[PDB]
Amino acid sequence: SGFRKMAFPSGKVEGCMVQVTCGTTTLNGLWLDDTVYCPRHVICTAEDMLNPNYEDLLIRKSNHSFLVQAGNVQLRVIGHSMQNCLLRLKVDTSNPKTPKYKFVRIQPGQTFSVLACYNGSPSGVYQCAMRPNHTIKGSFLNGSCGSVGFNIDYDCVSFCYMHHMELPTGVHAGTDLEGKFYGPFVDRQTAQAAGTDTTITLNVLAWLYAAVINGDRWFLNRFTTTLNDFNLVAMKYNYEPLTQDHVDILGPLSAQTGIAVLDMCAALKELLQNGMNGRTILGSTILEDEFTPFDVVRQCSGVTFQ
Amino acid sequence: SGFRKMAFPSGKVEGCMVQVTCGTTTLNGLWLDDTVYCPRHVICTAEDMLNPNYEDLLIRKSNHSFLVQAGNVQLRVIGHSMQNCLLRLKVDTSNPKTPKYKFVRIQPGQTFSVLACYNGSPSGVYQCAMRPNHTIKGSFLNGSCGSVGFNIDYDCVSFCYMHHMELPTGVHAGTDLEGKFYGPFVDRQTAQAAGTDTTITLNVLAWLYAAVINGDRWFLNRFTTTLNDFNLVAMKYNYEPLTQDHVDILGPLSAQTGIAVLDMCAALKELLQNGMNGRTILGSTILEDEFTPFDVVRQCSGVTFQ
Ligand SMILES: *[C@](O)(C(=O)NC1CC1)[C@H](C[C@@H]1CC=NC1=O)NC(=O)[C@H](CC1CCCCC1)n1cccc(NC(=O)OC(C)(C)C)c1=O
Ligand SMILES: *[C@](O)(C(=O)NC1CC1)[C@H](C[C@@H]1CC=NC1=O)NC(=O)[C@H](CC1CCCCC1)n1cccc(NC(=O)OC(C)(C)C)c1=O
Repeated sequence: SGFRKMAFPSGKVEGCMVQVTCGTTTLNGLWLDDTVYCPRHVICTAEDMLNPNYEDLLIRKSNHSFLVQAGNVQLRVIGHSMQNCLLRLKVDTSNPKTPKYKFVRIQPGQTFSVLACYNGSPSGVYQCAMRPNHTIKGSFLNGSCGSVGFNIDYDCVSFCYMHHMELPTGVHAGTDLEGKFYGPFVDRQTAQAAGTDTTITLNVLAWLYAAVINGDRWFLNRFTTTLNDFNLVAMKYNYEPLTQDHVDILGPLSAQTGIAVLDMCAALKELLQNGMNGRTILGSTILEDEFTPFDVVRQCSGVTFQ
Repeated sequence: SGFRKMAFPSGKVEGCMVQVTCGTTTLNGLWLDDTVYCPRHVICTAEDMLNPNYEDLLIRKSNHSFLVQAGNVQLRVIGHSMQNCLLRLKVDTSNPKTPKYKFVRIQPGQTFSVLACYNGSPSGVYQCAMRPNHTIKGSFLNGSCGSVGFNIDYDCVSFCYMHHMELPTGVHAGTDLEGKFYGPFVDRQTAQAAGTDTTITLNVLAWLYAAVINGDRWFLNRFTTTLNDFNLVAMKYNYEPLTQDHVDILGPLSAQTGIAVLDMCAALKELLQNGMNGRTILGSTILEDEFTPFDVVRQCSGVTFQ
């Protein structure tokens, strides 16, 4: 038992991290097969960043304007292309530590592991969620650009995030591994801000199931609710509306615990209306929304503490 | 910016994890050079566990009563010895992925990364603290025995924890890599329980410094306090007494933020007496005690958001 924000083991990803330099700018890139991926703003200086024209900044570079380092070893770049907001650098060596991998675009509310890196050197790993407002509440300092987010399924690494920038509120924005931003953000220094966020309702419910699997039932009640009565309360508390799809996703957990989804919703509505009264759930005094239903089944016992 | 419970990248440790079987019991072990370390209770069956005599249970095993698997590859055991609550299995192959490493016994209040493993396969990584009561609030299911805790300094892995058991409250107990238990616990099924825990005062203070480095000052005040006046309040709130040594450790953070330690103590005393009033610090509504002063300097900017 116990319940912790757990990250995926980071080994398969550590073996892919490199340093990419272009003039004065050093950041991290990702080395799979004979390609190195990195944020395209590695070609920018400070002043370039107010209003960069990337096509224009890139045409005046060569293969040799990019220095790639895997630990000690310099890698020779022999090709370059822009893909959306990344650069693809073709390199003379295939990464021998290339894991089985895929590139996925994760959906808001989904979770992944971030390997925070500086100068191609991994410094730390943590789990976080794609917020409904398409940001992440990361921990990132200068030099962290190029750090990746990923999930692991069996032996297959699903890369889903590359870090690009911090927004004014201190939250983080970036791209999938095709270089498309998550959210409405662009890779220029402008007046852009995180949209208003909302609580991930499906995750809070998954975590209440986690708390019951772990043998805690204090916050349950004898009431039920309609979806629509739940959603009127959800809106007032800045929670995402629950849908039948989200009710269907909570099925397995519902069955494992024998608590119907709409009963757990009655419990949540009561938790939202009456607070927790200095009480805790799985050690927390707030309602946690950065665990998916999949994260709960992954980490929890397949047999309830009844 | 941002602040997250960050773990060390787990790669160096993943490459050391193996499966150890003895009759019916399978758990994890750690393969450095030509030794495999694992909990000694791997030689026990269910009934053995009420009152095992390990010396007696071990003398009736041979080298070949132990099956060691590194992925596919079976390793041949050619030696065995008990060291306190571990077994050392000498093995015919030196682990080629052996990192530079050390074995340390960490002190209560210190933090480390756990690589949760099942059947020698790493499943997840998370950060936690050695509690003053010598337990950890881990996340561990059946099969997790042998999972290790570690810190990384440059390229050197400091192993400090091996998992052995869950106590009645759902918290976890285990040994250093010499097989000495942390706390008063023994590797038998008896009526043993976690002692009463206390909040790690030094860590809470380090985390308030983190919140100020990150540009939040709301909870500060114009008061100061004596150590002794602080400690009278600490005792009533089940916080550890603060000492001059702990004041000295907070020096660097004190200087980086220009807030004197006893002023931050006045802030904490006020936070303890008056609660937070639905306010947050680095996103939390409770006072966090699982970051050391070292963890804060590691993760935070070396320049304050003034
Ligand atoms: C990234 O480029 C990087 O690390 N590059 C290596 C040379 C160092 C950084 C990483 C940021 C910085 C702090 N945490 C991070 O996440 N990215 C940037 O600095 C941003 C550069 C981008 C260039 C093109 C895309 C848009 C910007 N960048 C630039 C300017 C301002 C911010 N954020 C910011 O001003 O900080 C706070 C919220 C306002 C105080 C930014 O990320
Ligand atoms: C460990 O031996 C293991 O995983 N072995 C592989 C064959 C599976 C487990 C891991 C525990 C179980 C659940 N989470 C974990 O941390 N360790 C044990 O099961 C304990 C065996 C020890 C044998 C010698 C040392 C003392 C016990 N063990 C045995 C009995 C009871 C508990 N805990 C317990 O009863 O659970 C809760 C708190 C009471 C509900 C225990 O860990």
